[PDB]
Amino acid sequence: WAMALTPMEFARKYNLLRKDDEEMTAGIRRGDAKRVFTMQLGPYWDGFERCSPQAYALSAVFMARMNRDRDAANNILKVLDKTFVDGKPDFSVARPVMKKYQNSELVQEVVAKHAYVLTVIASLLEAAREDGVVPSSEFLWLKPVDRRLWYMLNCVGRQTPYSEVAGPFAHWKAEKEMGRRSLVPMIDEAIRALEIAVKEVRLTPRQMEELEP
Amino acid sequence: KGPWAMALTPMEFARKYNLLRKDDALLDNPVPGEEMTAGIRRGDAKRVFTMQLGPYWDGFERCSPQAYALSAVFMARMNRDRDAANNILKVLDKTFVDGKPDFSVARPVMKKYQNSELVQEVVAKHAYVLTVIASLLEAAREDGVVPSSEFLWLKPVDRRLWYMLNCVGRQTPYSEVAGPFAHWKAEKEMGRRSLVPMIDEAIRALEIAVKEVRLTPRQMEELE
Repeated sequence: WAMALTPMEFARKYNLLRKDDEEMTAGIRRGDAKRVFTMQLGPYWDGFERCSPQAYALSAVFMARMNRDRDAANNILKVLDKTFVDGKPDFSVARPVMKKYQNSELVQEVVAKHAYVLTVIASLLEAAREDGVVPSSEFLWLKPVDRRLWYMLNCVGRQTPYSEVAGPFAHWKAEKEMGRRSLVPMIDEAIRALEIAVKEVRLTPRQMEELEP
Repeated sequence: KGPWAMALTPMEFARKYNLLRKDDALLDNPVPGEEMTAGIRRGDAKRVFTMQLGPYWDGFERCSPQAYALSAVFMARMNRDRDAANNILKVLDKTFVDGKPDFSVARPVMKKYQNSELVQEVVAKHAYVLTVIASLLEAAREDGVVPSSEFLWLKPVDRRLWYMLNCVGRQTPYSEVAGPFAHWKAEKEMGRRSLVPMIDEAIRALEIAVKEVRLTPRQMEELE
């Protein structure tokens, strides 16, 4: 499906550009950007049963790999790949695995330290990678099912996220740096990165004339 | 709807292409076994199935870039160069995350293997791009498993190619590739390539499929 938005396209898509007051450059609406990034953070973690089916199922894959059970992990990934051909993925294949590993030590440690679904599952993926490679390419089907999740998970191991998940990315890294879960959004790093990225791009005269204060 | 839609069932396919009609074989001589069932417009069905066949094979360089690259992957497998095959699959996968795939990555492998004996045997025996590639996939599966999983990304770029390759090893194809599947089988049965479309099995199968679905009274009356 669609390419990830660049910082400028993202800013334009969410009406984040402002007259600043270097030539032919826009500023950012910080309050507005804060809210957009806060919106990207998604739901609080509050038991895996309340996760979307896709986050449920990939969490289970990663829990399996953390607990060194490649077979259970590959069986989910395998069934989801086939069933995806067919038309609708069978997320229920993940239920047995969740039941078995959701209360394991290494998983409880991740859940303890992260307040949002997206930041839990990012750290489950990071931890699963201490066992083996776990590429996005084992779960190609995710992009059309859930774009935000796909982008979050493809940013695990990266320095700089896609703007469309810059919120949950910044929050995730803030939680790791604080050493605790945070329910208060910690997304300021996403704002500063957007401002920097936007000031690098020149606007045309038409685009400058369309800027409001 | 959109690039990710599920495959049409036979009855949905027949409706989409206006292939249903009143069946005058059971109007003129009703069988208890078949009340309330439509017939198929055989001439319109031939056209539609023939339109799914796609272009003649005429040098891999004339193929779509996705058909090009996948052919190269299967070529490499047929020739037992798993590394060259997997590199293409890695690069295609990486590039699909965010932007647009590196199909050019396939060019060295195509250059290398396209005139190989096992590839020349397949190309000799099939007349259409879809039928060539189906047979390259079937041959590449002599080497090892080559699941359609690995080219997940094809579905959005080329719906037809994706369903075609997912029916390799199936006994019954999706209606939307029933034409080239039928033709590919007819080629293997004849033992030569055929430019004349051999899509009769696609029509028979659609007729049979449609006869299994009871219509409502209203639906029977709307039939022409």
